[PDB]
Amino acid sequence: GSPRHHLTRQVILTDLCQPNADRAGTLLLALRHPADLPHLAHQRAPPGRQTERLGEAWGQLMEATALRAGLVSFNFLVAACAASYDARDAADAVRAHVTANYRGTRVGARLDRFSECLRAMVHTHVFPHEVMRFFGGLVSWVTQDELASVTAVCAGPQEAAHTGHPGRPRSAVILPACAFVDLDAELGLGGPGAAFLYLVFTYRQRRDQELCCVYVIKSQLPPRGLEPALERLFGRLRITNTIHGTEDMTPPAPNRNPDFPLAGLAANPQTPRCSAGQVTNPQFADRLYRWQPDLRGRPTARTCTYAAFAELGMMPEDSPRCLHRTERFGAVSVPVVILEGVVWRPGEWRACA
Amino acid sequence: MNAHLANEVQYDLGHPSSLVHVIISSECLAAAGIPLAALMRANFQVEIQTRAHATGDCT
Amino acid sequence: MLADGFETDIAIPSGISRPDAAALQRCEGRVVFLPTIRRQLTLADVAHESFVSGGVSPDTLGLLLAYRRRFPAVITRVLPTRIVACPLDVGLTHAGTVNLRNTSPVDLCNGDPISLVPPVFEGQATDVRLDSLDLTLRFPVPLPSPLAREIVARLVARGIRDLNDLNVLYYNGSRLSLLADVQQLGPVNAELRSLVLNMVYSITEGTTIILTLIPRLFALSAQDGYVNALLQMQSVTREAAQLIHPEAPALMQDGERRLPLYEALVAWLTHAGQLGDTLALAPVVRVCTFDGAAVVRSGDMAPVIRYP
Amino acid sequence: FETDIAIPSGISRPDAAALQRCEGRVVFLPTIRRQLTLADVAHESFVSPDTLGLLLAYRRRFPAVITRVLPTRIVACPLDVGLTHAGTVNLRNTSPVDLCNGDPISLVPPVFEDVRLDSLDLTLRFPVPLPSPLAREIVARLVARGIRDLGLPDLNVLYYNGSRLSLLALGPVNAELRSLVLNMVYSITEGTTIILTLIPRLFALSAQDGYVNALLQMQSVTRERRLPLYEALVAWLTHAGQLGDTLALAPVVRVCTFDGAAVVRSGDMAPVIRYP
Amino acid sequence: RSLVEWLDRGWEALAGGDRPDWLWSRRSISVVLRHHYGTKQRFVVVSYENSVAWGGRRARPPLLSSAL
Repeated sequence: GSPRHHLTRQVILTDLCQPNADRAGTLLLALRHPADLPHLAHQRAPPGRQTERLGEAWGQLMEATALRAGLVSFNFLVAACAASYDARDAADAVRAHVTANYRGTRVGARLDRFSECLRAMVHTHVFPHEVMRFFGGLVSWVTQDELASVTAVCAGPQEAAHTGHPGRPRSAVILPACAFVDLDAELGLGGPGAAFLYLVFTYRQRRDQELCCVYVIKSQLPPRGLEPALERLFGRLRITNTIHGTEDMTPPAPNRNPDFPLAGLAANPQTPRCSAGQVTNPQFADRLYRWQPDLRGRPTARTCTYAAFAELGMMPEDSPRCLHRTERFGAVSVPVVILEGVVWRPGEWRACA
Repeated sequence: MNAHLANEVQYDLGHPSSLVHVIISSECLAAAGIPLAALMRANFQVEIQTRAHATGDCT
Repeated sequence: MLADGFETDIAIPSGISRPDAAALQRCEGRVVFLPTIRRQLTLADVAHESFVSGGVSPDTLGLLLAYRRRFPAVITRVLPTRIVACPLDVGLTHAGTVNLRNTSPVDLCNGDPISLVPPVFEGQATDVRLDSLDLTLRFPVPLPSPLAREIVARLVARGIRDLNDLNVLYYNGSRLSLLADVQQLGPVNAELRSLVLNMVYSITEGTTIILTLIPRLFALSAQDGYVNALLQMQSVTREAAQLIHPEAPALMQDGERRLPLYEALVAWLTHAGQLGDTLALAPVVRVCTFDGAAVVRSGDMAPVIRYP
Repeated sequence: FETDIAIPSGISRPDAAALQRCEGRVVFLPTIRRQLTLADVAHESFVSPDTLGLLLAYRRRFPAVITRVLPTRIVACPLDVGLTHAGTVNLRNTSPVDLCNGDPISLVPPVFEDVRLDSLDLTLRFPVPLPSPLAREIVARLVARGIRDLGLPDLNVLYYNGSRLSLLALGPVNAELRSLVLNMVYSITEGTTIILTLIPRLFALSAQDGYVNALLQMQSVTRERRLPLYEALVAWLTHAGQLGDTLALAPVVRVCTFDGAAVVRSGDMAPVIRYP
Repeated sequence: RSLVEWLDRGWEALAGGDRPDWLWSRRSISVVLRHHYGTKQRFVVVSYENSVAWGGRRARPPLLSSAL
């Protein structure tokens, strides 16, 4: 029996993703059209942050790749955020073949620039989980000058799509070992069961000290019950965002709001009232109680986000099988987590505010 | 107009004192010794302190 | 097949009497909570024996919080040696249609999303007990969603009382009441936190503009028969309008570039509109009757195709 | 699987031409059935309902995309039961929004800008297939407009795919969207007072100093006449839990393009899958 | 509906938004001319109607007084 899946083709500029260096079987993340970025920053930003930062940080990237809703490969995205992982011995190995295998001049000037774009995304508050969209995993490619024809599986099992070379037709999901974080071993779930795969971003909101991390988490938990497991890992980021994410918002000093008196006003029958026609008349509305609530500089929910997840797929096995090998990407040996038999299902993002 | 709006938010939230909204003319800036074309290159951060009478101490 | 369906095999033991073996065959369309997506499980895992916490068998409110940590599955055929189920989170069948069965006293209609509720009602606590194996099978009750948001609200608001009637419902003019019992203090505090977080997070700087519309709603309630039928006889904003005259702050910081009401509504939809999924579990399931009848009576099967 | 919507006889010459134009367009049927009349499809079956009445009705009904159109019957396949079997069904834009690859697409009632058959005496309203991240925006902009009628020029400006949308282009849509505005405001004003009665201090605390330290306690796991308050909790959780479904606009459609352009423009067709 | 209210529906129709720059331009504005001691040139002291600052009709006590 042959299972059913779905292919996509798209003509893609090869500035940010390289289907030649990244071999068949890596993740791909698509963007919005970058004319939308400098205006959403102008509109969704909290008061007192530089809206003129996202339009300048992206402008320094297009002027760095010349020496259009494109595509960012996963191995490019991990090495851009490589200064924020725990296993720094392998995080500087993923960067080691990004600068050395990607076609171009000074690829190492893109990573320090694209990460400056992602730091401008968190700061100008257009979060890239509203911009990075899932696109399928690589099965084949057709090369050309300055662009390529990318074939991918937007939905289905990875191991069903034919590669094209009859010497080695299949492709397994290839991931670097820096992003792949289990929750079976670290929590103690050793029992068999089908496992879900999740894409997870993490932020950290400070003044010019902001981060990015991209993870692929394998778990036996539903998407309805991931938020207690993300909080246990990333609760350090949750605390640092509620007190330091609210900065240059001007607070009311000292407080102006009194306590809310409706429990005391409604108990006393001597308090003055109004009818349905008497209200919204100034002769009768001034006799009531005056109440001027002040919500300014409060740490709102969107200014306290620490992570964001989405569905990515599952492994319908009883015992899902991972591997830890060191594949050679050209001349650089890289710690690689190899996933076996991934059935792709995209889903919508979900902030962990 | 925006420069008067974005200042009273700073004064409403307490940053007892008063506040006087002032329009400087262009020629008052010219005789003060600044180049007018340098400002043309829409809010703009300006540092302001207040000094006392015959004391020396200042905000 | 792997994608479209997923069949589990809940194994039946050796020693089972026929008064016990003839009770399982009446359990054809039910809802079964698997803990995993294993393909071979036993009845000691499905039953209420595996449901207990450390020593404490929880009440109807803690019975909610260990549903959504599990996987709902529907029995599709009861064989003598095993029970075959299909977990709803993976996929339905090749055809994508699995027959359920009403345990409610409430009829279903077309396109209603189904959320499942514990056996909360009186005259409803029907636990199929197997005497030779000492197994009870507490089957949940498939209800329509606008009932399932009432009952969770009736149970969560009841525990807030006892930290210092309600149990009478009405649906389509049929009176029905739910059982009253003392609640364990543990899972009640897990519900109050999920309220106040998703409640306080829905408050934004822009909400002080919406609060100035409370005298506009109340003055409109004397003219429109829609707003009079909206507010309530026992609402808060009717008593908030007769006593409090709110007014907005004049200016906003960086009030040129941002939209105060737009940030207030999106923050309300993602936190307080999301709240019905944070107390109970998700309505995975909705009814699509094809040719039989638009109304499915109690005790009758109903075809089902998945809902987002 | 494919349904058949039979056209009743008495078709004039422009009326066969108008049904010929709706090739790749979304149709709501009541129940999945082989024999189905056209009068259950049309706008007469919806009675006129407002925008809230359509959002309720677009969840009880089952959407279907038209295939080829025969001169006697309309052959449509539903998006729930008939699309997992077949591969890919084409879908036409009625939107001003260009579709990109990989978008999840929900549906919106026709707020922006009506194929009417005169011989049959019925109208036809068709939904607008725009992507779901805009669907939680375009609804949220327009509800935010109606609150101001009880604006700002950036509120009518939407940039998607480098293209400018103008929500203004105002009169009848304001009265069309009124029952949303009366339910969106009420569920917040009831919401932010019951919190404010249970925990009455939340506005009196200092913003960045006391209110944060009272927020960290709410976030941590280890820390454990009469106002009709507790009957207003239940009153609010069923109404706010009702608007959570209707204004979710959960995605039906995901576009995966194969042998074609990455951007599907206005008026063109886009390939559609809903299953792996 | 006073004449101030009918002005507000002119700007919200011809332009299409509130624009809180333009809210205060429709209300009372006192425009007082002064002179600078350092450079002899003029500058303008402005007070609004909806302004918490000095000269505004919504001001907070105590006010400025030239007693010294």
